[PDB]
Amino acid sequence: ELFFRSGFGIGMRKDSPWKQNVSLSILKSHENGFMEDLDKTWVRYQECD
Amino acid sequence: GEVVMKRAYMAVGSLTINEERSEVVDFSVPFIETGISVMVSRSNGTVSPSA
Amino acid sequence: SGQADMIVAPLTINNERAQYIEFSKPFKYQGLTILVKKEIPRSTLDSFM
Ligand SMILES: N[C@@H](CCC(=O)O)C(=O)O
Repeated sequence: ELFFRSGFGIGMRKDSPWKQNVSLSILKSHENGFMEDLDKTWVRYQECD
Repeated sequence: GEVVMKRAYMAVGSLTINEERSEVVDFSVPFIETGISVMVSRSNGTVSPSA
Repeated sequence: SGQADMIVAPLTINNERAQYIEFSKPFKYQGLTILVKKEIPRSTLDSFM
């Protein structure tokens, strides 16, 4: 079973001006279904049985 | 609405992070993964076809 | 150390790393598993007897 459920993040320095816009551009891509496309073309293959 | 209207500091509960809320409120790191799922009744007799 | 303005990689969100850098909202929710070897089925039936 899964343990230590911590996601993948885009690290930046604490003084970065992009932190607000980067997170919003990730949440938008989650709702738009963009990150499900990146799942399809890269992660969801299933190859054999 | 309570946090936006200054009536409270935090809003702990089942609040899902999305884009439009996060532009009016300041969320935290998710403590549990959620999303959108479909709940359906259990399928009836489903022996694999042509077995 | 300034050698990179961002980290775009499978970098999990951690307590220690969060003190020094600011992660974005996760772009992939996952956890820790264990990878082990597998066997192809054989039915292990020596003969009809
Ligand atoms: N959990 C949702 C409300 C229920 C739904 O998904 O419709 C939210 O926090 O906004």
